[PDB]
Amino acid sequence: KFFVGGNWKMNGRKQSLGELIGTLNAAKVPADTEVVCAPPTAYIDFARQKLDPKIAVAAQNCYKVTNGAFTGEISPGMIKDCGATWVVLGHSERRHVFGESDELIGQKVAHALAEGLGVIACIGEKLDEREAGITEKVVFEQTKVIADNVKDWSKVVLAYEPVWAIGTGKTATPQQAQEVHEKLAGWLKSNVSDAVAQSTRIIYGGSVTGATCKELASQPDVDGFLVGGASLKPEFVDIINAKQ
Amino acid sequence: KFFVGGNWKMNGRKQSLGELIGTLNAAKVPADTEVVCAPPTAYIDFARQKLDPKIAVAAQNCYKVTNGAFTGEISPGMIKDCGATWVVLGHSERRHVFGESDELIGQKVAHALAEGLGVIACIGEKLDEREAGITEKVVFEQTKVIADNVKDWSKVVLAYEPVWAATPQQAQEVHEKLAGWLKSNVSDAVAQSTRIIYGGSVTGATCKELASQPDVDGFLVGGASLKPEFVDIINAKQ
Ligand SMILES: [Br-]
Ligand code: NA
Ligand code: NA
Ligand code: NA
Ligand code: NA
Repeated sequence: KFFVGGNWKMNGRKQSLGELIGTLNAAKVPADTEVVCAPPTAYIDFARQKLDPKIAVAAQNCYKVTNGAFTGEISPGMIKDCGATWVVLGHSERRHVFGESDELIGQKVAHALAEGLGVIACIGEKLDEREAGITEKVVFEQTKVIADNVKDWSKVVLAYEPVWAIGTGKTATPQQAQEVHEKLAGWLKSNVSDAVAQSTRIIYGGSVTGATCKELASQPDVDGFLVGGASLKPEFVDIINAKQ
Repeated sequence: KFFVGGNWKMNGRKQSLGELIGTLNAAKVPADTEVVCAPPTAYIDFARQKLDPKIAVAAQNCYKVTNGAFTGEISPGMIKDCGATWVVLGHSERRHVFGESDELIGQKVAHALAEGLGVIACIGEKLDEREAGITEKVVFEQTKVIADNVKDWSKVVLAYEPVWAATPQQAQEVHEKLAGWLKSNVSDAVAQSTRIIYGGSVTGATCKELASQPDVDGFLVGGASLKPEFVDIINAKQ
């Protein structure tokens, strides 16, 4: 199933997000497409209440124990208690703005999965890493740490973020995304199963719009999207329709 | 006003927090006491709906702009939109588990206050800082960073977290130094009106003798805030 995730990031209030959710509830979700929305943490509850059950909800981050002295964090069990079924982990903003290490992200992955959430596990290389020629190394290491903490890939989606194209002056073509997605899909096929490679969705977390979504979705190993800014707009419906 | 804050940290679910809120709604709060509860961030909305208006709600953290590409963060705008009126900033767990720098905490304070939220600004020295004798230096620089980003102390509460642990006298000793720092570096008026609450281990047994200290103006309660004895702590001055 084609996977379309909307990452609202740190945006919206009850009013604007209620309007957005109204637009999404009205949209026909294709039968072959699974749609997930990641609202700001203070609105997970609100969003799950207002969104139609056909759209799943995701938390944007979580910590690695079920309860503890971690002022300002939330646990997978709280996410589940609010009706959310996924959590985004390892987002480039968590890694580079807030310094989340690979080890911490892997431990969060293991805990989210053990508590029965699905996980959208994000990876990607920065500009200087790409230009130094070690896209391979960075992306494989980050995927290794995630895989070390994944026992059932049924509940996991891997999101490649071309961090090197975020505000840097360079952008990623569809072919470049397909290049990296194929190299990742070889890893999974190589280090897990052939069935897991056919099963596991590798989604693209770069810049995607209504105008570009169809060409990118046509790439053989692009199996979905983790959408940023467009996720707050009616244009997100076009990206839901990428495969139609 | 005697200030009693309860930091639930990363604990509770809708059902168990509903029971906790029921016990708090039923308890009668003394005249001259402001009670604030800080739920896990996924339950700010839920907590505000179930708590009687007499109890204010606080977020446990926020970021430093109103909206942006900061997956996993919330802004003071969203805190207000959820009916909360406070945010805890600089808590020892944020600084020492999640490595939040003083600069970032100062920026957070500046933005939260500009947006109309109250701030519970937390400070405190680790045990190695204490054992090296530099307790005063640590909390003085931490407070200085907050003070440089405060334009209205009306809205601010200072919370001293003895991360190192603590007897009531040691607490009052630190609180008195902080009050003196405010008097000398900000203004006499701010030093006299700003409430410095104690954020170390507070229990229904230790609450009254801590509250009686002249510069201990309240508490920011941890574990005990999830238990019935929080009511006793709310009554520490009776
Ligand atoms: Br606390
Ligand atoms: Na990783
Ligand atoms: Na292999
Ligand atoms: Na495809
Ligand atoms: Na007192």
